[PDB]
Amino acid sequence: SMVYMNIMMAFTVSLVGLLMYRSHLMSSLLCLEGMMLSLFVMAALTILNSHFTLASMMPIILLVFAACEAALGLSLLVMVSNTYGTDYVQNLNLL
Amino acid sequence: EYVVAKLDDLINWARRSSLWPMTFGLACCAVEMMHMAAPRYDMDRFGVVFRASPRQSDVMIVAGTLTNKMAPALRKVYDQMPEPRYVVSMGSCANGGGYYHYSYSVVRGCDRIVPVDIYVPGCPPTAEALLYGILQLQKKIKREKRL
Amino acid sequence: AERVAAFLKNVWAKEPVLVASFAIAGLAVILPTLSPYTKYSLMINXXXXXXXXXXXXXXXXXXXXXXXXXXXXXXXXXXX
Amino acid sequence: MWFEVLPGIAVMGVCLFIPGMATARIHRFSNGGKEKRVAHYPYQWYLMERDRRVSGVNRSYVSK
Amino acid sequence: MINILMLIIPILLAVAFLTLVERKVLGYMQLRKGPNVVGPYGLLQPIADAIKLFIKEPLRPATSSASMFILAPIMALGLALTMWIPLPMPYPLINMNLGVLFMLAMSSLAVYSILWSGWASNSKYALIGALRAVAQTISYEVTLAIILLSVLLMSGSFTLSTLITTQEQMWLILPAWPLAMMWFISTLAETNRAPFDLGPFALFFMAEYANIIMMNIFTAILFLGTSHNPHMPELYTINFTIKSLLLTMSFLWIRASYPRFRYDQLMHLLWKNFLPLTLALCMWHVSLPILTSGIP
Amino acid sequence: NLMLALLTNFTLATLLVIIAFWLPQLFSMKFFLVAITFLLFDLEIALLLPLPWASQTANLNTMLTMALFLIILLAVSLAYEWTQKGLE
Amino acid sequence: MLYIVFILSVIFVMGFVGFSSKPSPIYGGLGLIVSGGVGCGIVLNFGGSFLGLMVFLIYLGGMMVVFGYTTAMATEQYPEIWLSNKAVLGAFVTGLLMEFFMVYYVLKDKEVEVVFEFNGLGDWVIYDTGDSGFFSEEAMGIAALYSYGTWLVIVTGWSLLIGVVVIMEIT
Amino acid sequence: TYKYVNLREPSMDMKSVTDRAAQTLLWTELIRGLGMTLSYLFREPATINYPFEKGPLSP
Ligand SMILES: NC(=O)c1ccc[n+]([C@@H]2O[C@H](COP(=O)([O-])OP(=O)(O)OC[C@H]3O[C@@H](n4cnc5c(N)ncnc54)[C@H](OP(=O)(O)O)[C@@H]3O)[C@@H](O)[C@H]2O)c1
Ligand code: SF4
Repeated sequence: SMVYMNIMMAFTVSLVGLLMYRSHLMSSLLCLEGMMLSLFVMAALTILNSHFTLASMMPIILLVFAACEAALGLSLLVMVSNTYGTDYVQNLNLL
Repeated sequence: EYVVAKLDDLINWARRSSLWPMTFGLACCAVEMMHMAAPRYDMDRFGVVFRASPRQSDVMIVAGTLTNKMAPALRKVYDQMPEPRYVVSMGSCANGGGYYHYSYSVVRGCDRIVPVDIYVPGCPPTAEALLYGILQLQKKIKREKRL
Repeated sequence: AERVAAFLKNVWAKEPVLVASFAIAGLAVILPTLSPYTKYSLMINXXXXXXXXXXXXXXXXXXXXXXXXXXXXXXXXXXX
Repeated sequence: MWFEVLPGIAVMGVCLFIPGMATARIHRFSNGGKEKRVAHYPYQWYLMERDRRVSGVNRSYVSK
Repeated sequence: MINILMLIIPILLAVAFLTLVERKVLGYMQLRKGPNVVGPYGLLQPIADAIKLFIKEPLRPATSSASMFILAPIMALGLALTMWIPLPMPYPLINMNLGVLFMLAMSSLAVYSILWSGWASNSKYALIGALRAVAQTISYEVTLAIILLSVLLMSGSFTLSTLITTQEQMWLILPAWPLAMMWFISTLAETNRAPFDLGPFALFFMAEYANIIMMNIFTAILFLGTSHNPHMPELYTINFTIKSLLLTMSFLWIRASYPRFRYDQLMHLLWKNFLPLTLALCMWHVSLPILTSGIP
Repeated sequence: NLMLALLTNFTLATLLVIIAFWLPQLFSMKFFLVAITFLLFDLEIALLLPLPWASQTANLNTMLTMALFLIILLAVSLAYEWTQKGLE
Repeated sequence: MLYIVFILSVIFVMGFVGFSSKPSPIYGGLGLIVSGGVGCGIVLNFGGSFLGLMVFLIYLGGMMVVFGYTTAMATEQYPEIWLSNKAVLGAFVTGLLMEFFMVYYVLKDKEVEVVFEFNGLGDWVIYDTGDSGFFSEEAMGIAALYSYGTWLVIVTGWSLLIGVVVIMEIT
Repeated sequence: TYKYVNLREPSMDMKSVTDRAAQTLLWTELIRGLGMTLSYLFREPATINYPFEKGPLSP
């Protein structure tokens, strides 16, 4: 309506951030946190303004699962720095 | 005019209150330096704190004998020290090589490495005489930065 | 005993804190089922209203009266 | 002895004594009756709003 | 709104005047005399340390990376001072909707203070020891959340004001007997230098010793209380300070009496041994309001 | 105000830095496994956080079996930490 | 003075620009503290006592703190200035100008948008909530319960068992 | 001469095992170690301030 107009624009910036890569790999996982942060604001406001009571638990569950991908995918980042020197999107062997 | 002269003494009183020395265990002198901690003769929290640390300390006590191996080692400690720094050469070895002196390895004077402000002459520098070194340091701080 | 008496004193000797991790947490499951006191706590949780009570239209009803103190409905008065 | 330690404790019985008393004694000057109301949930928040409406104008908490 | 300044200035003095207590009470433990020359009983020394380090002592940075190193003490002092706001006391300054959730949040963000200091130094020599210091704080915050919940599940909501009212006749030390023992150890992990130890460097002292008083007060709310008395604020103010001071003595007791536990065996006391114990008591504290009626 | 209370602490904290700054003029991957387990346990804590504030209106018998269930699996995750964690 | 949430939403986007741009994981990591901490105010203003502080506990005091380790574990390269680098400054200036141009259109109420929805003003209508509930108030006032959603508790516990087992097996 | 430092299993069965486990489960001996410094705090310290008092010597 008015508040939603800015956070949807904030969502598109975080979306492009996932799709953009220059040397570093760490930015993607930082953008995954930001994407879930922008989704957290959008989910909360819809339930808070238009009352639900039962459905207000759903973003709390969403908060937990946001960290699950941002830890188990984050663990794979360290494994790249064990095989290679430092984490790079430029450094890949697969064809 | 009057406030300028009195405020200078207040900054000098801050160092007269507390002085943090470096705990150099490079001597038999260092065991007498541990007698400063021993309750019978204490400057502990009278001024001296045994926390030391290479950077936070204001005073560094060069305890006794220094070799040519420790000559570059003690010099880099002095550079890490803050600008208000006072160096006490506690012990006859620190003053100019009490023993040894004419030896190949021992550095003579300590001032060839690090400049000294207060000299303590004693081999086993008795804790009674060691109490002078800190009290004289507090007395020597009189006037700093006139203009 | 081969596992009851044998694997008890060894557990108290080697890694003694692990005895408490199974005993306290284990009894935490057993106690709320067998002891007759848990049924009382459930009743007071339901009796305490969160929102305002709704009024129903009276057309042949039993155990329902006015808002004034009278013998009607359940109304909890368990233990003082 | 303790006569050296106790002045170190007595100075802590003044400085840590301030935040407790300063928060309590301020309610005499700010409010009428030495009390600040706690919000928690909208039930108690609405009672604060209607009290100002019941002839108080600027005051939030006022008797009658 | 003047009371905020009446909760920073006397608090900064309390961290300053700790220097007397931290080596005189510690002094008599070690049979040595602490402060004596500087003041009548050394009362002039705590303020003398401030004139020494702030004004005259200059800076020599390793690299100074633009924003950092001159940002880490702001996070150190800022988070330590903001912890005073949600505190219940006789009366709290701007009481939060939920109390203890704000307390655990600002302590978990206080981990950054030792993180940014490790990034300030360019050398690899310092950061390995810096991450080890993070591990001392990060691990104990897992259990700190668990032992908090077990006290809350017994009585009261997250609000800190309700925790005073529930302790009317008897203290919470007696029902939470093994849990009270945990808060003596778990609080010492946050840079207290008793079970394990690692200009702007002087500002870290003003922040680290501030958390020591903070954990002493927070233990005296969760476990101590004695009386409330809303009509008499005089009786509560004196009685609260004595209870907090006795816990401050126990914090300096561990620093003098007991050696370091090793970093590896710090992860054998916790995780291996404490985490199975705390959760078993947490399992017990779930059943307690169900077995017998105990709901706020 | 919460905004006025928070900003006053930070602005006084910044001022203390300038005092010291302006006035005077003349490797090992074993640490990673500890850090990850912190995150995975705290999320189970996040699910077990509502307990004292949640159990007020809901039925106790339906909750009792589910409340303990999360703590049991939180111990099973620690049981996997006993089958060779490492030298740490 | 008039707006409360709208000012915080601008600072939210301001911190997010260092993600489409590439200012290294050190300065890029700093963005999540700025955008996160201000982002709590957007959540808190409409309500939610528990859910508003969960960002401070998990996203800020858990998520990014683990990310603090990985920056030192992999790709540290001694932190550098994010202004001297090519195309990084170009991505940053274009990132802000996509949002700051829309800020100028907020004045005189109506603003041009790519989406079909209009923005208008919405200052008093920004919250769009009445008093309604009083005792045990707010939908987020009792946000989480183990009852009703019994199935959700089992799978979340199952997924967190996977994480501990899997990551241990990789290394 | 021989003195022996090794205790050679202080715990045997039931009664001797539990008290050796109690000190490791909680603390006890740490609280007993706390009491050593506790009484040490009360007794008067032997301290000499140099500008006024003087230490012992010899002829
Ligand atoms: N690279 C260059 O800048 C350059 C180039 C070409 C030639 N030079 C020549 O090389 C010399 C460089 O010397 P400098 O500038 O390095 O010296 P400086 O740092 O100024 O040191 C001179 C010291 O003498 C003291 N002093 C001098 N005059 C004084 C007075 N009237 N009253 C009280 N104290 C006084 C000052 O003490 P207080 O501070 O306590 O008063 C000061 O510490 C110059 O003389 C210049 O002719 C230099
Ligand atoms: S002066 Fe005497 S006591 Fe000191 S180091 Fe030399 S030999 Fe040893």
